Amino acid sequence: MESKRNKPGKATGKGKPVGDKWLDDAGKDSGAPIPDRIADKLRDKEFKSFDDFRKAVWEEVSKDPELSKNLNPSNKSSVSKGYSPFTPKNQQVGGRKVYELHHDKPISQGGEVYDMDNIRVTTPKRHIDIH
Amino acid sequence: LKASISDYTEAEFLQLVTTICNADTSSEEELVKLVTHFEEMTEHPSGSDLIYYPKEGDDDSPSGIVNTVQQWRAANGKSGFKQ
Ligand code: NI
Repeated sequence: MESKRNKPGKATGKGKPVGDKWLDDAGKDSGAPIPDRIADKLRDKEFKSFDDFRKAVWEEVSKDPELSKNLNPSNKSSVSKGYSPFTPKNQQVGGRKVYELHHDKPISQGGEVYDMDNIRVTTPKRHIDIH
Repeated sequence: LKASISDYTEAEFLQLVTTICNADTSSEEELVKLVTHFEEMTEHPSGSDLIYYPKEGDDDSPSGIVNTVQQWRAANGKSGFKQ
């Protein structure tokens, strides 16, 4: 009401195992899953808005060796502030140059905002093609 | 400050690149806007890959980035840094 994304909620869901190519998958299919390791850290926390949740996800990836190893130093500095990291140029579209959190079942169709099993990491090129 | 790379001295461009690399900004938007500006200034085909997805063996340190830009512009017939 204005936006369902700005209403507080708790993160739920398991996410899925991911490996060294995790962000590579954000550029294919329906995007890459939220890693099971991030979910374990955010599960049950209360967020005031989805933006807030999104900043938490990126701070968590910054502190995670597997997920963070290879993000170059300049992307590490960005996610350490809680910003979404930059995608490779070929996946950027216009002013959309960072990884985007997409809801597999749209929120406007009843999909859950903070259910991490409904959340996918996507590049701006794949988010628009997955639409 | 910033119309084209020729308005930048090499020191000042190194300042801009150091800020981007450290994400020394107040919001994601400001960072995005700096990286956009950088691309516009360099005119390099790789865009923001010079900062975030460098080539194998390329020095992606700030000075490293400025050298890469400096050498590409020179080699491509474009104007360089101010002075
Ligand atoms: Ni979406």
